[PDB]
Amino acid sequence: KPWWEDEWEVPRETLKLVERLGAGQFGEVWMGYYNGHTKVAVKSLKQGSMSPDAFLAEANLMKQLQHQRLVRLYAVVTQEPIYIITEYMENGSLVDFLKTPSGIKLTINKLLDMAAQIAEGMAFIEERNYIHRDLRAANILVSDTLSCKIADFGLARLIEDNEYTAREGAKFPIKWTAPEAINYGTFTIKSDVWSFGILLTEIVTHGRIPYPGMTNPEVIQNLERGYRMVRPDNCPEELYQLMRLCWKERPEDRPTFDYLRSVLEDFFTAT
Ligand SMILES: COc1cc(Nc2nc(NC(C)(C)CN)n3cnnc3c2C(N)=O)cc(OC)c1
Repeated sequence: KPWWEDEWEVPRETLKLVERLGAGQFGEVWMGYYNGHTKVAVKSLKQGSMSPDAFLAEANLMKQLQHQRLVRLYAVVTQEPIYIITEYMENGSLVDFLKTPSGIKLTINKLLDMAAQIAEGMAFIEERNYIHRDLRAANILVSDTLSCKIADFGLARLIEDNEYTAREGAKFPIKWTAPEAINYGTFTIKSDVWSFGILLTEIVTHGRIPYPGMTNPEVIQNLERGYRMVRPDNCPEELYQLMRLCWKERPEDRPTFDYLRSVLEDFFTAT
């Protein structure tokens, strides 16, 4: 649909950038209000920094992935500067929330609770035939009521024939990314499951960098041997073995996201 018909298009005047949350190479991120009262998050593209089509492809993707456990597209402004307006999450990114006094005080009970909400979010993605490709504590947002949601669908893709194969020279964060995706650039929902495994280490350690004291090559070198991440400090052994399922060598042997949710919920109530 063209902008004058798109239900997600709003006139820029309805918006009001109030507090800048981030500034990067490709644009900025603001906290603002829509029509005076509704708090929202605004992402603006830095004119010329990148393709407007590429910037907008994300919103277009979010129109297809609507769920309670996924950050929700609020609207767009398709004139320059382009805006992508989305649901506001009061407690910011998970990786940061876990480092605050509030986050620090969270029990393993609540840590498992949150892990289960993320997995439930990925289960919806899983079934709708999407992959995320960028799952990590940084890309999980936290609400004022301490609930978690999937965010940043920039790399996310729709899938027909099982897998999406990335460009030839594209590079991804090595620690969080499944071998087959690093090695062959082939992504499946099972690539996401592996990241979830890394995500659980981030949760249980309160946002610590996975594979402590290890460089990427040391990490690649250990995995190829059969090793996986050393049991993180203070980590229920149950949760650790779940981590291992996510880290099985063959993608098809790794669990579904639906199974993961179920498992974590049992871990949650049993405590
Ligand atoms: C400065 O850190 C905060 C971030 C967010 N929330 C968000 N944080 C980041 N992270 C940044 C990059 C702003 C941290 N520098 N995002 C990134 N993209 N969206 C967001 C977002 C949001 N939608 O609410 C909320 C918040 O409460 C006062 C504080």
